[PDB]
Amino acid sequence: HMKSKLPKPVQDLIKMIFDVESMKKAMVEYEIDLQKMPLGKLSKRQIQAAYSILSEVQQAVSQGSDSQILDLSNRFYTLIPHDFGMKKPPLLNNADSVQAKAEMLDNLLDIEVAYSLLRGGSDDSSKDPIDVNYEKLKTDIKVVDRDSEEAEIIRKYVKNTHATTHNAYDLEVIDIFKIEREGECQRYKPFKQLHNRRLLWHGSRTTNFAGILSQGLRIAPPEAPVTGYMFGKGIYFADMVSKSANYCHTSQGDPIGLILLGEVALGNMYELKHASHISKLPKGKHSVKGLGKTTPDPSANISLDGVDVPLGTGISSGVNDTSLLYNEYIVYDIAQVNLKYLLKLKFNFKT
Ligand SMILES: O=C(c1cc(Cn2c(=O)[nH]c(=O)c3ccccc32)ccc1F)N1CCN(CC(F)(F)F)CC1
Repeated sequence: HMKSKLPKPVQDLIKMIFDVESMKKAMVEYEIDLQKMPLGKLSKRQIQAAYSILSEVQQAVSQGSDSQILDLSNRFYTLIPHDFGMKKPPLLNNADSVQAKAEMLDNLLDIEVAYSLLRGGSDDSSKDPIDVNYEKLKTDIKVVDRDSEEAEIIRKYVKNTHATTHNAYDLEVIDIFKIEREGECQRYKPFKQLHNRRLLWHGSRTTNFAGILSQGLRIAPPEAPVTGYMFGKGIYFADMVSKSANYCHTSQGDPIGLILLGEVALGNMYELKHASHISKLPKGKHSVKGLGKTTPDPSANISLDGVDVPLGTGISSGVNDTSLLYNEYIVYDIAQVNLKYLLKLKFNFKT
């Protein structure tokens, strides 16, 4: 084929995100049975129905028996086959089980998108499939130059916001990309001038990235159990790189991850300290801020293209009896995010 004119790092990025074997690896990591539920048999309506059953299990847990629950638990395993042999699978009887499976279903939702892009589409052996796959993202991706001003600010954000409690690894920034999802600038227009616009981190496993870049960051669907998400069904960000970077789920065995930087229109924050499984915001609020015990030093906030970058070292927030060690931000309308950058990270596991 014609061999592809995209920069090496952009090509390596497309290779990672569309990797089929990585998709399967993630599925077995969640205990799915690939013989009963292969990648190609994944569908939306099956994920949705599984989300529904998990909402049934949530109802029964909220109202308190291991016996009346057995039936609900079993229905979930009927819909999403797990790898337990001739079995008896573990009982889904608590809040932890609902959170754990809801996460699993979130990931399947993005993997189904990635796989559908790979199998929709046309087949032309004279084209570099790198080029073919890039185009399916409907996202302009450029390499940010190491000596630019935006590179220096991003590297400082990474450098300053690695929490001491996440010191089991550190991060090197391998490549910084600037990304522009088609139509997203247009979608964000209503919020483009809102107060409290912040540049924030969103980490996810590499196998979700094709979905995120084609569809943007999305909210978990109606069917999904609201209780599976600490502040309900929104899009979640951090101001500490290490808190987002933990959601990459990298390891010694695959230590390259991907992390986003999004412009997030927070406006008037509904500030909270403990779990609140809300489905709408109080009138007049635009976001939730989960209040951390530690925050980037407010006084070291800097500007990048008109947007606040909270890149200070962590200090005490002064907030007292909170569930959260670090800040968390949630928006509940997809149009309040505009994705700006994508970092490829190398994780040095010190353990
Ligand atoms: O932002 C999230 C989300 C993400 C997390 C976990 N999480 C996370 O995965 N990455 C983070 O950087 C993060 C930062 C602060 C707090 C939580 C974070 C927990 C609940 C959530 F609702 N979602 C849910 C999965 N969504 C995909 C879909 F299933 F709905 F499609 C993307 C939006």
